[PDB]
Amino acid sequence: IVVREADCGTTNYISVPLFQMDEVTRTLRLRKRSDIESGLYGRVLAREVEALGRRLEEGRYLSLEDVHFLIKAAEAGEVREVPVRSPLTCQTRYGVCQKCYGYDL
Amino acid sequence: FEARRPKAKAVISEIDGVVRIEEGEDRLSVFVESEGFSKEYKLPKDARLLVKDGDYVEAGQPLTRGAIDPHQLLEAKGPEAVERYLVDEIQKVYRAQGVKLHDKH
Ligand SMILES: [Zn+2]
Repeated sequence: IVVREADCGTTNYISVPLFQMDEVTRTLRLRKRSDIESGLYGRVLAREVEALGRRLEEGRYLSLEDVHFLIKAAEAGEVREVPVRSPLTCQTRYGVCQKCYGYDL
Repeated sequence: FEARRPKAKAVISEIDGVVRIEEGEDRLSVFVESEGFSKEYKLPKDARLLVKDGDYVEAGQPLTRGAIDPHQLLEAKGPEAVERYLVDEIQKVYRAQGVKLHDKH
């Protein structure tokens, strides 16, 4: 698995949750702000996101600031999932592409 | 990572449907019933479950408490559901040990 392309030309994505569900624990609490970072830092949004009087364009590399902003919009009640380009949905054979993969951490 | 069958394994539903618990004592069964199927999951009475009488379970959702067989999840809900389950269950262990690595890897 090597980064072989700049873009594989896929519209697919994954939805990284921003909330957890525990049985016996009614309703869904926020995921730990670190776990969300591990699920969102550097990743590319696959669909545009609008929340808290602000818009995140599609194809934007999510900096940690954007992750903090997306967590604020979450606890405001405005976002519950984030569309993200991930290697699970990458169409690059024998590797990934530059956008399905995120930051060089 | 070896996709092995857990010992204390949860039972999952293979179909969408509503839950109907029927217990004449010494034996227990969970029925997932739909317009097209009525399937009975007879469970060891000691095993504890996750579904109320009348819940709506989707395919692949666990009925009991244990770990999910990734091959049973493969057949019931498809490959991308196995991918997300493995990542989350792997990332559980490293998070319980204070290790922070990104989900990409
Ligand atoms: Zn790709």
